[PDB]
Amino acid sequence: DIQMTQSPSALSASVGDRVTISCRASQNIDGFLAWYQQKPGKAPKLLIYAASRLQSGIPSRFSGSGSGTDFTLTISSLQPEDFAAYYCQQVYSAPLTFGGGTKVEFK
Amino acid sequence: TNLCPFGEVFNATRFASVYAWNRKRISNCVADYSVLYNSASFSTFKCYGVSPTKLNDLCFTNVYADSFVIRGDEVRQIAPGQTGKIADYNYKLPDDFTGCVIAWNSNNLDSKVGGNYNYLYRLFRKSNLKPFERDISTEIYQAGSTPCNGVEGFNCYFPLQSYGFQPTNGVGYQPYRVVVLSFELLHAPATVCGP
Amino acid sequence: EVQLVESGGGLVQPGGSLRLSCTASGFTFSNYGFHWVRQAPGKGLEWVTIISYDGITKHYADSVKDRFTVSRDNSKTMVYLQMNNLKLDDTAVYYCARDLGTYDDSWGQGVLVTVSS
Repeated sequence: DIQMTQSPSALSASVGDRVTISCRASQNIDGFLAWYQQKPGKAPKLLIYAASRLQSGIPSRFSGSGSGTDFTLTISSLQPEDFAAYYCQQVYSAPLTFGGGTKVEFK
Repeated sequence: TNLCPFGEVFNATRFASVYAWNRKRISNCVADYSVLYNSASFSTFKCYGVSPTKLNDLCFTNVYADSFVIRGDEVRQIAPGQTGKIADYNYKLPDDFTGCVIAWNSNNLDSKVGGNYNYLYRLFRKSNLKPFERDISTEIYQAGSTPCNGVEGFNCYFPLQSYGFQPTNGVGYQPYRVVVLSFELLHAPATVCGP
Repeated sequence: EVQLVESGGGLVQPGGSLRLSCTASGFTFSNYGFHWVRQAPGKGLEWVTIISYDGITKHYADSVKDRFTVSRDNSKTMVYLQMNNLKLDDTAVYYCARDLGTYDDSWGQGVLVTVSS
């Protein structure tokens, strides 16, 4: 099994701030990491795939970085819409595991 | 200050299948090939008839970019005068070819748990493919003397076989994104010189 | 446009059996593998199972392994998550996804499954 640790869960920031979300894999998963944004009572939306590749129709502000066991998700400029839960899921292993979850909240 | 759309070819979200390879004509633009070499994220950057470094001075009339995904083992087969399953029935490079074959590992892009079905290399063809010839036919292969009659049967096989691309697969079996650049040097405008 | 719709989610008793059918439209169903993800109320996402494009290969998380069976019918373009030996913990919104964490990623709206005694 592979285990994803997503910190900081309680991150807060004002609009226009730069946010960083870090996900750590227990063992090497190459570049097989995905970033999702879940608004309340809505299905998850895939912001990033293949660690750094932005999905089509996603705003350019979202960005991903890292490889191996360490990864990062960065929002260049925060927005009101961006205040939602964020999840990191590894796809390398046969049983996929999601991250804890980080709730970006208005300050 | 027109610039060639290498970014579209190299950074496309999905590459085409090797049997259904995608050919893009590039013209009327300046291309900095050296910038691509400087990035050096490509496992294979082999140029035939031209040197990979310093080819800016040379002027090319017709540049064609061919994009497909193959296994790591097949990258050797994407070369002039090479014999393989991929060379014989999927993509053929002419013996006199002048151009550059660029291949990079795309394991994290083109792999899914349980395998990805999209790539689908051709397994059976009656005759070897001619250079720069694409076959997209799905007609049943008559290995046996008995006619298939358009239906799968004993000794009758579907032509296209799907590559199973897994994250756990070895480097040889991992997906590789291949862009083949074909340069033509003739007496013509030579617009895509790319100094 | 790729569309996934989850149906069959409803109230069930503990130890009961419920099956969730994921209707698919706008794409070739056979080509792409499918996933099931559940979000428990006030909890994070939890991947449940995967069925491959061929359908021979199936993988389940331990928390549902030997209790949940994943199946698909290509002709009907539906993926069925059979659920057995249901528990109060199992209560969640079950989302059906296509090729998670890839360029082919798609998600259904989700269907709430409630286990109550």
